[PDB]
Amino acid sequence: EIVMTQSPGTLSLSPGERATLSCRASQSVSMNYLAWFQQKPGQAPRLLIYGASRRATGIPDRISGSGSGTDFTLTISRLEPADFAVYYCQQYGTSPRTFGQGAKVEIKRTVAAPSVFIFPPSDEQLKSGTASVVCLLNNFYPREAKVQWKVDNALQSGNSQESVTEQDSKDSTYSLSSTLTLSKADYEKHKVYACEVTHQGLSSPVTKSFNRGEC
Amino acid sequence: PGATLCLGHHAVPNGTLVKTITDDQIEVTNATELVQSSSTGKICNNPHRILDGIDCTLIDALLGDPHCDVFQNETWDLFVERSKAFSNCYPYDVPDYASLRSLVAS
Amino acid sequence: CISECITPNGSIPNDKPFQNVNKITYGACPKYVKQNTLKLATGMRNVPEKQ
Amino acid sequence: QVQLQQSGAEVKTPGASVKVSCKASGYTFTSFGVSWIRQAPGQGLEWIGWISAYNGDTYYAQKFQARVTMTTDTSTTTAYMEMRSLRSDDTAVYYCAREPPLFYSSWSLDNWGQGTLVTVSSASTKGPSVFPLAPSSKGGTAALGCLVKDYFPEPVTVSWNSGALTSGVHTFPAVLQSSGLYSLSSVVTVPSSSLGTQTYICNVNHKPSNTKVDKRVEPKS
Amino acid sequence: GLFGAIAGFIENGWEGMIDGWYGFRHQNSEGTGQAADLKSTQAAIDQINGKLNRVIEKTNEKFHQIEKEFSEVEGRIQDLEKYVEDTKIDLWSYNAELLVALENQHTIDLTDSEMNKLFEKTGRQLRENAEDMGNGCFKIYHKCDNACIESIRNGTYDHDVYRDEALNNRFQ
Amino acid sequence: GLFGAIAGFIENGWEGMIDGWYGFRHQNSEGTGQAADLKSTQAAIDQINGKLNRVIEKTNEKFHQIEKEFSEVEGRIQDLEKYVEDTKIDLWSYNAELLVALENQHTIDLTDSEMNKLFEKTGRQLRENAEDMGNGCFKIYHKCDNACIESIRNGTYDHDVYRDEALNNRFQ
Amino acid sequence: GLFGAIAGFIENGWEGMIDGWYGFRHQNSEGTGQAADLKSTQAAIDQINGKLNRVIEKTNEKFHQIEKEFSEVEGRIQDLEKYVEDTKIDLWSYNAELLVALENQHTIDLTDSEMNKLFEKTGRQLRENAEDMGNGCFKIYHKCDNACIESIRNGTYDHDVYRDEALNNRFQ
Ligand SMILES: *[C@@H]1O[C@H](CO)[C@@H](O[C@@H]2O[C@H](CO)[C@@H](O[C@@H]3O[C@H](CO[C@H]4O[C@H](CO)[C@@H](O)[C@H](O)[C@@H]4O)[C@@H](O)[C@H](O)[C@@H]3O)[C@H](O)[C@H]2NC(C)=O)[C@H](O)[C@H]1NC(C)=O
Ligand SMILES: *[C@@H]1O[C@H](CO[C@@H]2O[C@@H](C)[C@@H](O)[C@@H](O)[C@@H]2O)[C@@H](O[C@@H]2O[C@H](CO)[C@@H](O[C@@H]3O[C@H](CO)[C@@H](O)[C@H](O)[C@@H]3O)[C@H](O)[C@H]2NC(C)=O)[C@H](O)[C@H]1NC(C)=O
Ligand SMILES: *[C@@H]1O[C@H](CO)[C@@H](O[C@@H]2O[C@H](CO)[C@@H](O)[C@H](O)[C@H]2NC(C)=O)[C@H](O)[C@H]1NC(C)=O
Repeated sequence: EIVMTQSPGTLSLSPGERATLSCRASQSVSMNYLAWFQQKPGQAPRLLIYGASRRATGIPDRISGSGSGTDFTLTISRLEPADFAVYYCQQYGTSPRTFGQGAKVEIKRTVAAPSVFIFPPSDEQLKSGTASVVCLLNNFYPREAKVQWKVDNALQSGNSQESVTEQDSKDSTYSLSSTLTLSKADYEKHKVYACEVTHQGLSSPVTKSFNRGEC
Repeated sequence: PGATLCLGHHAVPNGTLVKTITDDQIEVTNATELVQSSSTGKICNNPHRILDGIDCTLIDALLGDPHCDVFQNETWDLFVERSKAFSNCYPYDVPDYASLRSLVAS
Repeated sequence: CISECITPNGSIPNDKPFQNVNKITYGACPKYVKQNTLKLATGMRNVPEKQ
Repeated sequence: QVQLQQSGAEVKTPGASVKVSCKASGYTFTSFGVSWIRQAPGQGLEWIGWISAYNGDTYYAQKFQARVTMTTDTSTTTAYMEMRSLRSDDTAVYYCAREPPLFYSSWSLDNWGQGTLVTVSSASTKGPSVFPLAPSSKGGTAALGCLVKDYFPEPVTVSWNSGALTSGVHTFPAVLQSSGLYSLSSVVTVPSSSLGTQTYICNVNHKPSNTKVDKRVEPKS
Repeated sequence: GLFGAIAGFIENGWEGMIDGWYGFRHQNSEGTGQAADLKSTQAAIDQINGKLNRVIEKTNEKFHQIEKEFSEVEGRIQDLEKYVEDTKIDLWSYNAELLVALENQHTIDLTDSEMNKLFEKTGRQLRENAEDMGNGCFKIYHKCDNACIESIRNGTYDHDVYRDEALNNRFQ
Repeated sequence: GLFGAIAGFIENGWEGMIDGWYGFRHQNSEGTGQAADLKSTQAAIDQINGKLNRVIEKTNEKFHQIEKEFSEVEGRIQDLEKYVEDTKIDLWSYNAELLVALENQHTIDLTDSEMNKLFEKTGRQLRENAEDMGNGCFKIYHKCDNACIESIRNGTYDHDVYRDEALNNRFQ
Repeated sequence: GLFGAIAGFIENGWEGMIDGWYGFRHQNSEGTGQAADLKSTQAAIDQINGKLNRVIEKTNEKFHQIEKEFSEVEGRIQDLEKYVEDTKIDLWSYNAELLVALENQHTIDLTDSEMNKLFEKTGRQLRENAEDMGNGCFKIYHKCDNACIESIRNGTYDHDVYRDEALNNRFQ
């Protein structure tokens, strides 16, 4: 089957600049039937371009497709806040129809450091046998951040999951939550709990901690 | 074996009815209206200079009726004369009123 | 607001060639006609799919 | 307005079946085809297949050839997609999109349904437990929140002060734990000063489990 | 129409062709497909646009106007004012009605024409390797894969290549 | 005409066809005959009627009229009355003349068209079993009795049945 | 055009045909040549002349005229005189613009038509001894010397004479 390859997977650009997205196909796309779709979070894809250069109705002149054969490009001439979204290409030339994976355009911003907070487990939750420690990184940029957990200064692995928000409407920042999960036993077994955040906007790594059973 | 190549045109679910030489009502895919049938209901104050004459008739503002005094040295592209208008000054009459009003309004 | 064509009913847009609003006008204004609708066909004859 | 209306979210255990519906309106239904496309959470688009509401033709991706059958019903102007022998990786959002009436045509997927989420899990329904994330400052700006843990299936609603609190709030996407239950945290940033005066209540609503819960957050010294 | 193609020997329209005014549907060994034809679609569109602009251009009437409404009955002069305005309005109404009619008849005939031209063009390309079925479809008497179909749609189709196969298939 | 069928490649009209506008004359083993074709005759008639009604509909002018005749010379106002009426009359005369011309040219072209369409239709039906003689007559290369002729006139003619006989007769 | 012959399937015009509007270029064993076709050239010319005369005939306006210029401002009556004249002038300007447009569109379509008719006529004459190349040229499948070419140009060409040679050349 035909292999659609989009690059690069993420673009950071500022509104008013021009975005250029690449789609290469493992082999020649028959008829140059290649479409571009746009998907915002939570919504369904929209058809942007078909036939590789042709705009689906209700679409601006600023969004335009180009290219042929193996090599295709989607261009956006003036970026408006509604254009920041994920873009997919697909080749409908043959069966099976195939999509590239997820080129995402996002808002370039002044680097901004995360505000870090650390929350101990609720006693109520301890009642039920499990301890959850939460580390919150608030309103930063860019999205890349490293959250490392330390228990009695032991670097943890495998016991924490993390979730990230979507670039904020107003300040164009991200937030992130790391959650460490323990059996009550293992929890009360140690004392110092710490969360060490490395980010592009911190001259050096910030650590936020507590000691279990303190005030 | 062989193959079949078929020529065709497009269509829409609900078309529009138009008039032709030979048909009073016939359905095409799309049409546009050539008669402006509607108004916003209000007179736009650009580009033309619109002088709202309020309770004054242009002749009253000509003559200097007191409550019309706001109009001295006024200019206009379109002078809008209202129905609520009236004269509070010494009563008068203007032979060929229409034409005086006309040449002044001009 | 901005409208080049003024009638006593208020302003009307002059994009169209004809207007049914008022025979009294001021400014560049469509020619006044008695008809309230005239449709100009911008597409071919519509022949819906049989089924 | 060329609308494609898709059926409700489904929850199925492995081995089961699912049949999803798409009700088309605003165009002549037998003049087009319909194509089914799925997207797993935080993943790309995968084309399942195509069917002509016109001549009844059918094209399936080799992958789904076996487990999937597509149908259409002309009197209801409705397209259906049935998947059999479900595994858990079949969990995704399923979209139904309008396509040309013939396969090797020249345009593609011009109108999209809202999509319907099919969740394949052996986990039985459960409501969320809600614990506080309590603020403490080392006279500044402080953070607090709610940990909504161990529920199923998605979604969950979360609000603050019954909607009265918005600015500064972040509700993170759910994460799916090993147990098979989801969890997520909601978080607010507020002035430390208002900490001692104003009350903070988080309202969590889990529709599928028929659960509505309200918790509050205080430091406790 | 005048050329009897649209609502003519062409049975009906394809509502599922959203990418053009005119096009080809095909059937061959590989399957069946539907593709628009840009050149003719644009021919028709360009004509209709030109027409439209010709109609909505610089049509605005600008000069000083007489009094078109009167409060009190007068006599001669006003009777005349009214008469002038009524005459004017009637003439303009007539002009409008006629314009719309001629224009529309023409628009229909012209689109019909485009369809028919695209058809005659296709046939002439196919030369002796196909027959005109009469519904606006050609029977192609040789095996034609997708590449070949495209070659007909894009004008580069070389009939001499398939002539022998086709003739052999037609005449025995 | 525009299509060059009537007073075109069709030599002349048949005054002895009193039952229609268009038709077929045939010659075969059984004899010769002349029959009208209702579908096209009615196509043309319907169009021309529609046209006629469009022209004679709601064309009456109704509003209060000024004085159009004068006994004694006066001056300005009357000179103006006369001028208005003369202008009106000239514009309307022009409208009438033009209308009649456009309309008539069209009527002729449209009838021509109908003839030509009926002809192309017949040919397309005959497929490969006949040749176009150039005068508006087809040579049918197989034996065609009255039933068969009728089958062509009524649209149900199946060419595949006579194809072999006809081809055999054309090419040797 | 409407028939898509001129600026149609006919690639371009021949500036070196100074002796006619339409014609034939030929290539045969003897050489190549270019000759006008009088009948159709005159058809078109006669039509366009008729049209021209219809347009420039008896178009002059003759009746007593009001005062169309004024030195001093007056009032009602003059405002009315001006209004009448402006209305008149606008209506006539419109009539002129429309006339020219309709007329011209028609002239173009009609000439296109003549070309196409001459073409269809030629083809029908050639019968089965030639094929339509699609650019407005016929391939003649038998040896045709200058006399024969002329026989096609002057309408006396007898296809039955060359039928065997031609068919033999086309189908093997
Ligand atoms: C069926 O009918 C519709 C009208 O009833 C057609 O819509 C029109 O299509 C034409 C040709 O494409 C457009 O003309 C273009 O105008 C743009 C810019 O125009 C500006 O104003 C329009 C109208 O309000 C607005 O839509 C634009 O955004 C602009 O603000 C030019 O840049 C182009 O060069 C071109 O001339 C008309 O604008 C458009 N009208 C409307 C109301 O949309 C429709 O296309 C018809 N359907 C088909 C497929 O034939
Ligand atoms: C009109 O039609 C023909 C065929 O069209 C084509 O088939 C379709 C299904 C699509 O897949 C089209 O992309 C494909 O072109 C066109 O002729 C084609 O031209 C292209 C580009 O020059 C050829 O590509 C070449 O392929 C060879 C090997 O096959 C390579 O070595 C070359 O590097 C080169 O890329 C293509 O082969 C050729 N198709 C065939 C089968 O002959 C034509 O270009 C098209 N349009 C016009 C207006 O010319
Ligand atoms: C614009 O205003 C005029 C009146 O100022 C409207 O014309 C009147 O319409 C009513 C209802 O049809 C009639 O009874 C009157 O006799 C009309 N008056 C005159 C003098 O014609 C007209 O309808 C308005 N146009 C729009 C569209 O708002």
